[PDB]
Amino acid sequence: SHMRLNVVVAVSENWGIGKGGGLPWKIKKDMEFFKTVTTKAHPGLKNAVVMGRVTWESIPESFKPLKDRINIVVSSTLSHAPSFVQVVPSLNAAIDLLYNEEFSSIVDEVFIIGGYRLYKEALKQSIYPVRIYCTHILSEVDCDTYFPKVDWDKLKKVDLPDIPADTFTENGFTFKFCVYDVP
Repeated sequence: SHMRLNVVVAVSENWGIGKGGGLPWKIKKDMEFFKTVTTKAHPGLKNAVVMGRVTWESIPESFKPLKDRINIVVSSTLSHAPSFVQVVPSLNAAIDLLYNEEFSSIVDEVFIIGGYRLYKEALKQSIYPVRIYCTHILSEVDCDTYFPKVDWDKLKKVDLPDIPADTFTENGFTFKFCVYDVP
């Protein structure tokens, strides 16, 4: 109906972005969360996951393209992609593509899975409501690229049944899952 932009991101204590090394793909529990959040769609339909090239490139080969989702990379560089992965120059273009004849009968929800630049564009626009699926992490090492400014004090915490509210510890990482509607 009216598109919500869903942002999926892992953040440290100061909303540093959870990327670099194996992050966030290497935390198994976070991948379950990621897989569930991004794959679950009304029957017949598929969610879209939209991401920058460096996000696309950071994904381990065993994982790529993300099955059962429309994969869209926003890049001007990426010359080629695996069959059925879409490459477009802009977020504008990813959304137009999802509303064009090729995808509009297929798409359910849209997730932006990273790129600082994509997160930033997604948060800064004043047209569509935004929901953030957030993995909070206590970083044993520093995350030094930052998530775009949000007023977290005003974020509306969402309760979803399939989402466990416990804190988890895997490897050196302690984390918890939270879902927010930006008012």
